Formats: sequence, C-alpha cells, structure tokens
Amino acid sequence: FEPLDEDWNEFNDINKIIIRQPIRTEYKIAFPYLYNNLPHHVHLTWYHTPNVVFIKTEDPDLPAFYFDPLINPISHREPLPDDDEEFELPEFVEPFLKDTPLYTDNTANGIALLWAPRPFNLRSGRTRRALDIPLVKNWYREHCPAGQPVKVRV
Amino acid sequence: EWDASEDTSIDYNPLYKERHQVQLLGRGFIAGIDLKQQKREQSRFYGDLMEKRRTLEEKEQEEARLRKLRKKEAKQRWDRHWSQKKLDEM
Amino acid sequence: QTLPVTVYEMDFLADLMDNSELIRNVTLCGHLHHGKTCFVDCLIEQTHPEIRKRYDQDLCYTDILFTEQERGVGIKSTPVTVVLPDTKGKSYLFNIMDTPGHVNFSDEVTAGLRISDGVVLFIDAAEGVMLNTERLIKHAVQERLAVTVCINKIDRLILELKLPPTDAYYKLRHIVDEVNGLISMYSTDENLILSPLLGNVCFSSSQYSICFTLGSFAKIYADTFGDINYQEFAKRLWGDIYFNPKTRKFTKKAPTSSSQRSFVEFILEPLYKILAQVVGDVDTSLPRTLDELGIHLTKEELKLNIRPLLRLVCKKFFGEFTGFVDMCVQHIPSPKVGAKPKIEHTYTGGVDSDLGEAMSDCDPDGPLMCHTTKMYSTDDGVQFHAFGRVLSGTIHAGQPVKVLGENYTLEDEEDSQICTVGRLWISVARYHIEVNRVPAGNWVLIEGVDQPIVKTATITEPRGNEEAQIFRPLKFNTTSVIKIAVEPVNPSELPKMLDGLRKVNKSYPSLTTKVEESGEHVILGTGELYLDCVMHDLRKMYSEIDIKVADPVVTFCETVVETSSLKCFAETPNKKNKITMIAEPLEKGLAEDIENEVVQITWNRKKLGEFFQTKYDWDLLAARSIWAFGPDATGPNILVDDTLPSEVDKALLGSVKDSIVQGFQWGTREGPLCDELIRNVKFKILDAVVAQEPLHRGGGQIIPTARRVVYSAFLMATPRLMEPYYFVEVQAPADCVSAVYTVLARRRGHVTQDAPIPGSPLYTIKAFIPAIDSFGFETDLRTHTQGQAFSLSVFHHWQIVPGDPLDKSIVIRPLEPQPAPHLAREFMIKTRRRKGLSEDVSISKF
Ligand SMILES: Nc1nc2c(ncn2[C@@H]2O[C@H](COP(=O)(O)OP(=O)(O)OP(=O)(O)O)[C@@H](O)[C@H]2O)c(=O)[nH]1
Ligand SMILES: [Mg+2]
Repeated sequence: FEPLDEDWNEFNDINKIIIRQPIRTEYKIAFPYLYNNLPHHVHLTWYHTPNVVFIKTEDPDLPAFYFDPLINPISHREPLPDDDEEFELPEFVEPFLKDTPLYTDNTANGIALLWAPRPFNLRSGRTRRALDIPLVKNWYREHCPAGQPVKVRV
Repeated sequence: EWDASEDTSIDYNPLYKERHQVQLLGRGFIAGIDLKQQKREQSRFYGDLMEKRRTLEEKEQEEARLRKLRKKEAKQRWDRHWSQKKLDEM
Repeated sequence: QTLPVTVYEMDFLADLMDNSELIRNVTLCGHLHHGKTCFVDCLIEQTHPEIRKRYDQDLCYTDILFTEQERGVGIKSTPVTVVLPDTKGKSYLFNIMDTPGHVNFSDEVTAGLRISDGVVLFIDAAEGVMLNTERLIKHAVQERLAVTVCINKIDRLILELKLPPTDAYYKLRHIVDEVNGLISMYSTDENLILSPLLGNVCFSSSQYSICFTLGSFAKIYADTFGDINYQEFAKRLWGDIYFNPKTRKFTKKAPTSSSQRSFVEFILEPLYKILAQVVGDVDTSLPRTLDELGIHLTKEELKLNIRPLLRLVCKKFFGEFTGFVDMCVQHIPSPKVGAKPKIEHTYTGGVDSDLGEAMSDCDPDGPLMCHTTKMYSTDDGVQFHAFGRVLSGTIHAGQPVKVLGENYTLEDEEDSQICTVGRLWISVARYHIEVNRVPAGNWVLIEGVDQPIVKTATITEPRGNEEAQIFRPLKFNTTSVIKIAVEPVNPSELPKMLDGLRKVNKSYPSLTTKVEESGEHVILGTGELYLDCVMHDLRKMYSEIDIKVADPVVTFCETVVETSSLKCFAETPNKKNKITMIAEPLEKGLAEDIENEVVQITWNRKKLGEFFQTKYDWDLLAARSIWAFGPDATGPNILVDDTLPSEVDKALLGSVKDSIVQGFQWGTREGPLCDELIRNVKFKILDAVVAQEPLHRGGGQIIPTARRVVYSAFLMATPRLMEPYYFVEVQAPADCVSAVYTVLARRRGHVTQDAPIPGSPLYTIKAFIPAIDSFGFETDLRTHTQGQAFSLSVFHHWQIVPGDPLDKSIVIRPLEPQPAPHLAREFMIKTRRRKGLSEDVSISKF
C-alpha cells in the first residue's frame, strides 16, 4: 500500500540495545503496541482458536464411531462397594434409547457436514443472485502455493 | 502486465522461503490441484504411520479398498487415445 | 434502580447474604480456552430468561472489555453473584470469579484465590492436562484451598475424534488419574483422592449445555422411572462394575465377554445416541427418539440448524445444572467453617491473637474487618472501585472507614488513612446492584477508598480495633523479568504519563514500575501479550497521548563461581574497626530451598542448624552461626559468622551484628557489576576488629564499610552473570515437531521431553529457552508451522551466562549478534551503559 527522519536521542542509543535476533514486521503486526512507535489506527487481531481434531473417514464400510489409529493409543493400568449389599433395580428400569442402534448410515455424513464450510454446514437459508457468489475467493484468499512463478504471486 | 518490482515476499529468511506447508493427517487435499499429483508430492511419512498402526487385517482392508478404487478407475477409463484403440470400439 | 428480569427476587438475594452457611466462595480456573466463560454464560442463561446466546456467536457475558472481545482471550478476572438450586431444590448463593486461563495472567488467579475457599478446575477432555493446569494445581494446594475438577468438552470425544465408548471411558479415567497424581505429588493430605463416586468430579460440555455428575443423572433415572434410590444408584456407576441383567445386580466380575461397564451402558452410550440421532438422523428417526425421551418441540424449533437444535435438545433433556451446585456445596466449605485456615494462612499476627479468634467465627457484627484485593476502573477511568470480601462485621454505606496499606505496622502507623464509603454494590458481570449494607462472608464493591490503595488494602474501623494488623500481600506464582522503558513523545507532557503510570499500577497486581538513576521509567512484565495489554490500557484509557517504547530486555542477576584468592578486609573512615570476608558459592539446590520457604529465619536455632547439618552435611559451627539470608528473609543467599568467641569476644561482636545485617541486606541489592541482585552466594565473616567505645560503633561508619566488604569479596571471587530461562510447552501435529526442532536450534535452546498425548493425535514438546531469545518465538512457530503449532512459556529458573563479564581484552563491535564467549561482557557493558554507570569497574575499586 501507499503510505497513509529521527534524531539520535538518549532513548534510541544503540549502545544500550542488545541486538541478538532481528525483529521483523510480523512481530509489529501480531503485537501492535509493544514494538511500535506511534501506533495510530491498528486493529487487534484474533489470538488463537483451539485445534479442531476432526479426522476424516475414508471407508464407508467402517462403523461411524471407530478407533482410527491416527489417534495415539491410551496406556492402560476407587471406592467400590461390596456385592453383599445387594442393590436391585425394578424390572421396568432400562437404559435410555437401547432399542436405537449406536450408528446409522447417515451418522458419519452428518458429523462430516458439521465441519463443512459455508453454506455446506447449513440446512436452511435464503437464495442469492448468481453474480454475488464468488467461486475463486478461497483460492487467492488462502496462501500462495510453492513453485509458482513471479507474476502469479504478484 | 504487472512489474516484478511490485512483488512482495522477497525475504532472505530460512524460515519463510521454506514455509513448510501442511498436509493435514494425509487426508486433507489442496483444492483443484490434481489429487494423484498431490499424492505423489506428499512427504510420504504418514503412510508409514498408517502401516505401522493399522491392524493386521486392516492392511488387507486397505488393499481391498484400493482394488475397488482401481476397479472403478478401470470402469471409468473403459477415454483412451485413438493411437492405442481399435476400429470396432472407436 | 432498573434491573433485568431474573427468576428470583432480589430481596431474596438481599436476605440470603445474612446466613454465612448458605454461601460458597468459588473460583473457576483452568488452562487457556478450556471453557470457563462459556460455562459462566450457561449459568447466566440459567439464571436469566432474557439473556440468550446468538445462533452463530459465543455470548461471553463476563467478557466486558474491548480487548477481551477483540483478542478473544480472557484478560481480567470478573466476579458474578448468582442464586442456584441444587438437586433436591434448595437455593444457594454463589460468588463465582472467572479468572483468565492464560499463563501470563496467572497473577489474576492469585488475586482471585486470596478471597475464595474453593477451586473449580476446568480440564479439556480432548487435550487433557496442560501447563497452566499443572501450575494451578500447585498454586491451589500451596494456598490451602479445596480442589474440585470439572471435565469440559466431552462433545469433542463425540463429534471430532469419533471415539469408541470404552476408549472414551479410558480417556476420562486417564485424565482423572493424572489429576490424582498431580494432587498426590504436592499435597500432604491423603484424603484428597478425587473420584466421581465421591461427587468430586463432574462432567460437562459448555457449548451444548451439558452438565452432570453421577447423582444428577441418577436423579434423571429416578424422575423417569420412579422408586429408585438415586443416591445409592450413583455409588456404582464408575469403575470396573457390571450390570448383570439376569439377577439385576451390580457385580465386579464379567457376566459375558461383551458386557460393557455400567458407566458406558447407562450414561455414556445414551449420550452418544442422543447426539447421533440429533446430528445424523434429524430427518428420519428424530421424532421417535424425542417421543421416547419425553421431549416435545415446536415445528419452528425443528427447522433450526444442527448446533442450536443440539443445544436445545440437550438443554431440554438435562435441564438445570444441579450437579455443579452439589459438587461445590459438598466439597467446598462455607465461609463460616472454612474461615479458620484462611485466617491462619493470610492474617499476619497469627490466629491465636484476640482479633484472629473474632475473625475465626465469621461474626457479622463487631470488629469490621475487610480485605480488598482487586481494583476496577469506571467507564471514565477517573476513579477506581475497590473489590474484596468482608471477613467480619457489616460494612455500611456512608460509614467512615480506615484504609490500611501494605506498609502498615503497629510500630510505624504511617500507611493508614480515614476515608468515607460512597456506595456499595454487589457485582454481576454487566450490571451492578446497589445496596446499603453488606454482612460478613460476602464479596463487596466499595466506592471512595481508591486513593491510598496500591495493590491490596485492609478496611477497619476508625475508633476501636487498636490491635488491627494487615493481611499478607499477594505471593505470586512467577517473577516478572521483562524490562521495558517508556518515554513521552512530547517531553512537556511528562506529568500526564506519570499519572497513568500510577493508575495501571493499581489495576495490575504483578506490575512493577520504577525510575532508574539515569531517569528511565522501567516497567516489569512476564511476557509479550501481558505488556501488550499494559500498553493498550495505559495509552487508550489513562494517557490519551503518544508514548515511545524501547526494545524489551530481560532482568540480569549476579553470582560467583570460585572462592576468592585473598581475604577481603576494609576499615571504617574512623579507622578503629575492620571487617574481613571470604565469599563462596552455595551448594546445588539450597537456593530453591530458601526461595520455597523450606528454610526460614526466626526459628529458635535448633531445627534450623539441624537441617543444615542433616541434609547438606554442614559443619555444626556454621550450622549454628547463620545471621541472615538474602535481600529478603526468603532471598537465596546466606551470611555466616566464622569468628570464634576465643579469637574475638563474641559478646562485643553481638552488638555490631545488627548493623552488619543492615549492611548485608543493603549491599546484596544493587551489586557492583551492573547494579542488580546477587544469586547463589554465601558470605563468610573472617577477622572482625570491633571498636570498644560506643561512639565508634555507629552504623554510619560501618554499614557502607560492610557494603564495601561485600563488594570486595564479590569482585575477588570471579563474578559472573545469570539470565532467566523459560519453560516451553509446544502443542503440535505429528509432522510439525521436526519443524519445532528446527526453529529451537537457533535460540540457544534444547528440547528435554517429547511425549505423545494419549487419546489424541497431537504431541507435546517440553523444552527450555533463554528469555532474551524468546522475543518473537511464538510468532516464529505459528508462522513456520502454518498456525498449527501453539506454544506457551512461563518463567522457570536462572542460569549462568557463558563468557567473562570482566574481560577488558574483548573488543565489542556494535550492532552485531555476538557469539557465546562475548555474551556476558556484552550484557554487562550494555546494562551499565543503560543504567548510567561508568564504562567499566575495576578489581581494586572497593
Ligand atoms: N467443542 C466444544 N467447544 C467448546 C466447548 N466449550 C467451549 N468451547 C469453545 O472453545 C472456545 C473457547 O471457549 P472460552 O469459554 O472462550 O474459553 P475460556 O476458557 O474462556 O478461555 P479463557 O479466556 O482462558 O478463560 C470457544 O470457541 C468455545 O465455543 C464445548 O463444550 N465443546
Ligand atoms: Mg475465558
């Protein structure tokens, strides 16, 4: 972008400054008030989002809830009362929803659509006129791929 | 055209030229760039983690799934070039 | 006054404060972003009908700052006062403090644990135990509070990992076992075993409003089917216990090979089936599932998206959050019962005094004793409000009160003032309820006492209460090492900044502002984001001017390695009395035993000397003859008398010791190298020629003399410098770990531990780094690893800088990163140039 000459003081003495690692521009951008003189119209960015650990399913014949071995194995090894004080439930007591199965055919697809981009994570909405839907916006919005020429980066 | 003097990211840093892009558990893919070419240019590290941590029957499951995928590819290709095709099938 | 619509009357909350048994003072804490403020949002939605979450955004009802909204992280600990019902239906009054979970704001937790009795630790079920959780378990045990653990984000075990049920049970059991291990490492109490059978561990998911113990879900069974003792049924839903459908019993042996555990069979799999039928099968089999569970919805409610519909189904199913209330009542004491260890721990002068016995009963009338720790700003920033708890008596609006500071003693009576209480509030997050009286046991917001308060204060009565002493200051969990220098842009606007510099010193507990001898204004901090918030709040809220900030540097310290070659003797300028000293370094690990209060002064010589000759195998002669420790009574140095009563008359030596300890405690701060504190050194008194006349034994002769003696003994025994080292934990995917090893290779660091997280595809990297190299480290990782790896860093220890700080033969080229032998000389010369000393110091200077 186009832009929107300092004397030697007691304050900017380079004999007082320890030069160990070079300070860059992204240090000024991530922390706008620590390393910046005259920080006029900066905006405070988002800090951090927790790591979404969603793992994609490649085989439809596998069950929807499965120990996918990208997950690391858990290492294996309390006031438990005795069996003599016999607690007995009434006969009509059941666990909840025992007739329904644990997973169906639409379970893994329903979980995979929960982490879909807009509007594929939705199930209802309004229509949009066809010239207001960019199809290229993510592609130049993400980053530049490696090995591209100069003019494509520009 | 745009001039080469308008370019950015001309930075002589070992950390920023090799920015070390992600491959995302060997499951995520960069959109549009060819999927077979993306499987060729991968780090080929998570495949070792698979074949170490899959179950002994799951290697046969992976092989059977790849055979089903190659069967679908052979049903798909049955779009060749005319230099390797016959006359009755053209 | 105007107030939002609340499910209970405000006169009920006004009348409920007068009973000190029905109150709980609870601090919620945990690691960064493990679901604290969202659980507080769920509690506010439970207590308020007109406050609801947006469909696409988090509420953050207790995040009221603009920085807390723009950054997305918690900054300041915020209180709230609510009334909640338990399982059986009894109303309780909760004072809940939301503390920020970031490590650099750990000082915001220490100010929160001074005025509370119980700790609720939130732990992510996906990530498990992290750095700040491990630090807060230690900080909650060492402050002597009861600890309960709530496991948040169990839906990540459902919708993200897609984990089998008994493996998720194994994950939860591993998390609880790690909590029990971290408790048993620090606690001496063997009765602190955490288990869900005791009602001590609660399970929760904050995003979809899920909260249950064993007892609440057993109460759900008792409300669904009936005729079930739910308190007995909840005693057998954890551990290796099995439901046998033949005899209808709970047996520890396997009925079949495929028999699941009772926690999987009764609790966890119905949760999986509810989430599965809501998410995957909303169109086909959801009305049958909702008709079986007994939940009816509107047709307009059935057309929502997946996440608000799942939150609505879990809210209509589980209902009110009674298990959290049951846990915080069963395992956290009332302020009447739990007052005695609080007075024993925090009140100076002991519990055995007259005022300690009066505060030990939480008497709502009598001596008015209050302890204020937190200072809040207004919307205008021109005045502050004090915030604390009422230990004894009832505080009133318009009452004259006596404010006592941290420098107050009964001997001095200097740090005290008489002020007038303007208004009194009880604090909710986004509004304040004005009252005219607050009894004992509650929290209180006081207007009109903010002028003598610096960090903490004690509120007493003006007339009577003559033996009132102050409470202890806040002992923080870390030490701020980052130095930054500030100046105003226009030098004519210097008294404006000096206004704001003493205002941000009030709202920030661990902040340290000072003025150097060269005229530089130095602020101490613990990290980058901390001083970023310091600069934001400072400028935008207290300065409205432009402020120049210098390059950040870390705080250095001084030490020795060898024993001095020659005895160091010096006389007073009265030329009658001489002091001679040899300086030596301490043993390995004794410094930390002084810093962690294992060794203490004021012991009656027996157990003190016995520790030295038992563990570190010290001579009995040395072990009996220690006079003093460091710049503080808890500082890591020792002063040893090594005179003999046969060589010098110790009855005359015992009169000058009172001036030599002042000499030592004023000479161990601002040492001769670069005016900093010494670490790891013992000072040993050889020949002392003591004056006979009392006028020659004045302190003005001998205290700068003993200062020069310490300086000579320090300069002769090969002096070195020490720098702070940070502990770093890196959370990264399976391939970025090598990139982390690549990045840490250039900042003089080393990786100590690389451990896979059980139950998660992420790894943990535990390493050490120099704090002077840790500027921009997080940005380097989050740029080189595509933002996937995340890292937090805390202060850990001190180590010796390589190089000679006295080698004048080394020439230093400016504006260049120097290699390893040049480091100590560069650091020492540049700190002398910055602080304003001479360009060198000599061996024969003192
Ligand atoms: N999956 C899931 N995410 C959650 C849950 N609870 C909170 N989160 C999300 O995690 C992120 C952080 O939640 P916060 O409550 O802001 O985290 P925090 O603990 O307040 O962080 P601090 O500011 O350190 O207190 C937000 O996006 C929340 O929506 C939960 O039960 N499940
Ligand atoms: Mg928070």
